[PDB]
Amino acid sequence: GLQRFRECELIHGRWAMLATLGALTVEGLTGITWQDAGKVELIEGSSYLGQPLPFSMTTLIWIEVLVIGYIEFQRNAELDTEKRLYPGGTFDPLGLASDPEKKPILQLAEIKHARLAMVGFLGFAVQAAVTGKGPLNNWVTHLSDPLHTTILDRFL
Ligand code: CHL
Ligand code: CHL
Ligand code: CLA
Ligand code: CLA
Ligand code: CLA
Ligand code: CLA
Ligand code: CLA
Ligand SMILES: CC(/C=C/C=C(C)/C=C/[C@@]12O[C@]1(C)C[C@@H](O)CC2(C)C)=C\C=C\C=C(C)\C=C\C=C(C)\C=C\[C@@]12O[C@]1(C)C[C@@H](O)CC2(C)C
Ligand SMILES: CC(=C/C=C/C(C)=C/C=C/C=C(C)/C=C/C=C(\C)C=C=C1C(C)(C)C[C@H](O)C[C@@]1(C)O)/C=C/[C@@]12O[C@]1(C)C[C@@H](O)CC2(C)C
Ligand SMILES: CC1=C[C@H](O)CC(C)(C)[C@H]1/C=C/C(C)=C/C=C/C(C)=C/C=C/C=C(C)/C=C/C=C(C)/C=C/C1=C(C)C[C@H](O)CC1(C)C
Ligand SMILES: O=P(O)(O)OC[C@H](O)CO
Repeated sequence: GLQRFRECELIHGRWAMLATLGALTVEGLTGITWQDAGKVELIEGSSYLGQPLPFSMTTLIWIEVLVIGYIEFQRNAELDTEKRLYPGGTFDPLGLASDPEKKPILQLAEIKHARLAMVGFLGFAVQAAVTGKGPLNNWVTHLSDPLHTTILDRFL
């Protein structure tokens, strides 16, 4: 459908925004890449910024399935098509998007950032399969030497 696509788009976009930022922050602070994060979290303890966290891989997913499930449902429990995209309310404490004249601008920025992130995460992904290294690394690598770190060195 259509309206549904407007949801699909913004939703994936909001995830893609947190993800990308997330992938970079973890590599920049713990040295662990986003692709390995799963394995090292499973093999070594559950942790965040080095510190250890009790939860096992098991009680870990139970909590996820139950907690994201519950919320994904509550969200789906509303067909006011215009809130299925801009729920507002508790989701807008500061009330930045309260004023109707500002709304369109803010929504334009949000959709651009969201489309941008998705694109970038797509990159993040392909860049992992191809280089076996993290995004933050490829980036500081291409910067250290712009000419000899392109994707042409692969074929050449
Ligand atoms: C019951 C608890 C509940 C909680 C904890 C969450 C939590 C979350 N939701 Mg969900 N939701 C919840 C209820 C509902 N959601 C939605 C509709 C949405 C939408 C449409 C979206 C989310 C998204 C998200 C995330 C982003 C929050 C943010 O934007 O930062 C700013 C805000 C804060 C730091 C405060 C945290 C929120 C919390 C206290 C909300 C509790 C809601 C209620 C009081 C009930 C509804 C009445 C409201 C409108 C007054 C976050 C994981 C987004 C997502 O999935 O990202 C990809 C997204 O796009 N939720 C509806 C209405 C249809 C709900 C109804 O009960
Ligand atoms: C939502 C998106 C999501 C995505 C795109 C990935 C992507 C990835 N995970 Mg991952 N995960 C995701 C969510 C989660 N993961 C994990 C736990 C793990 C672990 C423990 C490991 C990965 C690994 C991997 C990688 C290899 C998959 C493969 O085919 O190699 C072949 C397969 C494997 C090596 C075994 C891993 C199976 C894996 C795909 C996990 C299944 C998780 C689920 C999506 C389901 C649970 C939650 C429900 C609520 C959605 C890849 C980078 C592995 C990695 O680090 O290697 C590079 C790894 O060791 N993930 C949890 C649990 C809390 C998740 C929750 O949603
Ligand atoms: C899709 C979103 C997403 C997802 C699924 C994950 C998933 C994961 N992350 Mg990532 N991460 C994200 C977003 C996400 N992250 C973002 C947006 C950031 C930036 C702050 C990070 C930063 C981050 C770090 C630094 C680390 C992880 C780690 C982890 C692992 C779990 C630990 C945990 O949940 O502790 C539960 C959560 C917490 C203890 C609370 C986090 C604090 C919140 C509330 C942040 C508020 C941010 C604020 C201070 C910054 C604003 C700046 C602005 C003014 C400029 C797991 C692989 C750890 C790992 O070892 O991975 C391998 C790890 O060390 N992530
Ligand atoms: C645990 C329970 C749970 C529950 C109750 C729901 C329920 C819902 N979600 Mg949610 N979601 C969850 C967890 C959950 N989600 C988690 C943990 C995430 C990851 C952050 C998401 C991310 C998410 C997104 C991004 C979207 C939804 C959407 C939806 C709705 C439709 C589901 C569907 O039919 O697609 C089932 C379909 C598939 C599994 C097909 C896969 C998609 C393909 C084309 C892409 C292949 C790419 C690849 C990178 C995927 C990852 C694989 C990986 C394991 C390696 C529904 C309200 C959709 C929505 O709101 O629609 C308008 C939507 O767009 N959810
Ligand atoms: C959308 C933003 C984006 C950005 C900022 C980057 C940035 C980078 N990529 Mg890349 N990448 C992207 C998307 C992106 N990628 C996507 C969607 C894919 C899949 C087709 C890939 C696949 C890819 C591979 C397989 C490799 C890189 C690599 C690199 C780095 C070096 C130069 C190179 O050869 O790129 C080649 C670029 C492409 C195939 C990208 C296609 C689309 C771009 C040109 C359009 C976006 C415009 C952009 C220039 C500016 C907007 C960004 C904004 C932040 C300013 C550099 C850090 C290399 C690396 O990691 O080495 C250090 C590498 O080997 N990229
Ligand atoms: C920069 C991209 C961006 C932008 C411009 C917007 C713009 C808009 N959004 Mg979002 N939104 C985004 C990303 C973005 N959003 C992401 C990633 C999520 C997922 C958390 C959402 C989820 C979301 C919901 C659910 C709602 C909105 C709403 C709104 C409106 C009001 C608030 C505002 O103006 O903030 C403008 C942006 C900024 C000032 C930048 C923020 C600086 C932050 C704190 C730094 C990074 C944080 C990080 C490290 C981790 C936090 C994660 C989390 C789980 C809380 C406006 C149309 C509300 C609406 O439509 O109400 C009327 C609403 O209810 N959006
Ligand atoms: C290279 C140049 C370039 C240029 C010029 C711009 C310019 C702009 N970008 Mg883009 N962008 C670029 C490249 C560029 N970008 C690239 C390559 C990317 C990477 C993919 C992006 C990604 C991007 C994102 C992700 C975002 C932008 C946004 C914006 C806008 C800034 C804020 C705004 O809209 O005003 C806001 C308005 C006001 C302060 C005033 C109110 C409105 C008035 C009435 C109209 C304005 C004109 C008026 C005064 C003049 C006519 C009067 C006449 C009757 C006499 C701006 C139009 C942002 C946006 O769209 O947010 C809104 C945003 O979030 N850009
Ligand atoms: C949601 C998304 C990514 C989400 C990622 C998440 C949650 C990641 C989570 C984690 O990583 C962290 C943070 C930390 C790690 O340690 C662990 C995990 C758990 C792995 C990507 C979407 C990515 C979405 C993409 C790339 C979408 C591309 C769409 C295209 C090209 C559309 C094209 C067209 O629509 C036009 C423009 C016009 C038309 O005429 C027709 C067509 C042709 C259809
Ligand atoms: C994707 C995501 C989702 C979080 C969801 C949460 C927190 C849901 C809570 C969801 C919470 C829910 C539903 C709570 C429900 C509580 C209720 C009913 C309890 C109660 C009651 C009442 C009211 C009856 C009243 C009675 O008098 C008392 C009592 C006590 O009995 C988080 C991602 C990240 O954390 C990572 C992974 C890594 C980080 O770096 C960054 C970010 C991005 C932040
Ligand atoms: C709602 C509300 C409410 C109330 O009222 C108020 C408030 C609080 C204000 C609000 C909130 C908000 C928020 C939270 C937000 C967030 C955001 C984000 C995160 C973004 C991102 C965003 C993001 C984005 C764009 C991104 C992008 C990305 C990209 C391009 C990338 C690229 C790349 C790649 C590929 C690769 C290589 O290697 C390198 C690089 C270069 C790295
Ligand atoms: O679409 P933006 O946000 O990249 O802006 C493009 C400029 O308007 C071109 O003049």
